[PDB]
Amino acid sequence: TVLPFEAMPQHPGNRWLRLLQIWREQGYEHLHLEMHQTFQELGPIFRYNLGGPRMVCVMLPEDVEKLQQVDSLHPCRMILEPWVAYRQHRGHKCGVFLLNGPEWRFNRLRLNPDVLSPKAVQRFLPMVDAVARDFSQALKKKVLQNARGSLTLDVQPSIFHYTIEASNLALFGERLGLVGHSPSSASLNFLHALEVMFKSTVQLMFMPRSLSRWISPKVWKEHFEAWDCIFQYGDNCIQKIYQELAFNRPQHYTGIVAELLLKAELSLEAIKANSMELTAGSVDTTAFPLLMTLFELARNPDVQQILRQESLAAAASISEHPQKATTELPLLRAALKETLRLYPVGLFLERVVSSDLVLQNYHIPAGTLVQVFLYSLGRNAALFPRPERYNPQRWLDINFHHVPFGFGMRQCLGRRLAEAEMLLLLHHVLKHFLVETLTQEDIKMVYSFILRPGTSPLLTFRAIN
Ligand code: HEM
Ligand SMILES: CCC(=O)N[C@@H]1CCCc2c(-c3ccc(Cl)c(F)c3)cncc21
Repeated sequence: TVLPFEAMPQHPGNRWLRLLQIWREQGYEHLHLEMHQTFQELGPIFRYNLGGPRMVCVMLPEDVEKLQQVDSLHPCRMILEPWVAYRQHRGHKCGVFLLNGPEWRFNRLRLNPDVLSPKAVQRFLPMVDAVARDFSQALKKKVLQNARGSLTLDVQPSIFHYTIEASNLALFGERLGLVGHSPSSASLNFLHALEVMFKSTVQLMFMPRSLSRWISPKVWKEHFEAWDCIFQYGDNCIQKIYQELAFNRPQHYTGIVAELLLKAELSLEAIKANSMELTAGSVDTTAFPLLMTLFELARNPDVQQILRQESLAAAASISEHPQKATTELPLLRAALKETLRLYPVGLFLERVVSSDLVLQNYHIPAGTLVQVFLYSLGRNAALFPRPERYNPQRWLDINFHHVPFGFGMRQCLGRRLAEAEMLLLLHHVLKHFLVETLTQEDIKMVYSFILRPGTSPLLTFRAIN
């Protein structure tokens, strides 16, 4: 028994007043909380009144399963008009994140062997380990200068400079010297450019180019100015590596981008495009869940202890061969799966379905936008018993339950790189320090394309020596 599409519960809010409030509020900060509240009132499935196109919202893994079967050769995501507009204007190609169809497949297949593949992970993992080591060592130096052998600080700036340092070394094979040193003007500008880029995305996301072009021209100006800065930073990296490789082909591994340039399977302008997305992509996406794991470990000392015991046992083997960290730290990997469950990076998994399907016994026609709301999915007390409870052990009992990086062929390209940056930092921090905090109040998240914390709590790093 299958019900028609219009039989599905509808969102009570209308598209026009929705447009008007973003113009008034300069963004959609609360979106995650608003959508979560809607699911509690209308059920695990509802249709959004987009006024013509079909838009469906889901929050169940059983829906994610069915959504993967309809993926096809070319899984299609909604076109992100503000980002694409910048590429067209400046004459740049689109990377694997913004592409669709056969153009996406060509790029993706030529990127997987050097960005995501296990053989590639074995090569960039020891590089990331060196950065992660330097972070803990630099921290230990400042901790031992205090009488109590502890340092209480806002970790957010330092963690952000780690994700910049670790990503640049993994991608380009260049140490920027940000870990253990004062932040560079160039890095601070890049971070702010990203901050502004995401802010302006939300404002321009919901309305057509036609409307936004005269209603919000200064939002458009602000968005492009932010991208001009992001692109300036990324192009500087690409110009350095291209000149270095033009004069000498190295025998040893010197980063992800180096491998892509040497293989030359993709055009320079496509390597430039994809490398830009990997450079800008890896900063905020890796740092925010790293910061949230640190907070949740500071909150749950009992959980921390188990993870510390695991990391101190596997310390000797990871010191000799860093690539072991993946296989020898199941609890820490499960702690990361837990952090991403409670605190997702984005909010929606998008799919513009290629053929008809049945979701929650409702008919879903072809060309329907299906959005998987990750914030709500992580909170279902039937699938994730005690959902408010930060318990990594839950992942070792168990399927489409864990899906923060997505699914199928379109599933996150940086997934393995992000995992390595997170694992290795936490491993070295747990080895030498005890994280603590008096802030036991949950941090309020802010929707600015990337679901980011509104507060950065004070964390005490106490040395074990
Ligand atoms: C650790 C947190 C991260 C999460 C949760 C995450 C999650 C996601 C999700 C859900 C997708 C799309 C999956 C889909 O639609 O099927 C995705 C795509 C992508 N991510 Fe991330 N990501 C993370 C880190 C990274 C990092 C560090 C980078 C930069 C290297 C990155 C680069 C990308 C790219 C290029 C894509 C596009 C994949 C494609 O269209 O083929 N991500 N990410
Ligand atoms: C629902 C999960 C999700 O999409 N998270 C976030 C959304 C914000 C951007 C993003 C990226 C990404 C960020 C910036 C650029 Cl330039 C890019 F090219 C890709 C990669 N990976 C995850 C995510």
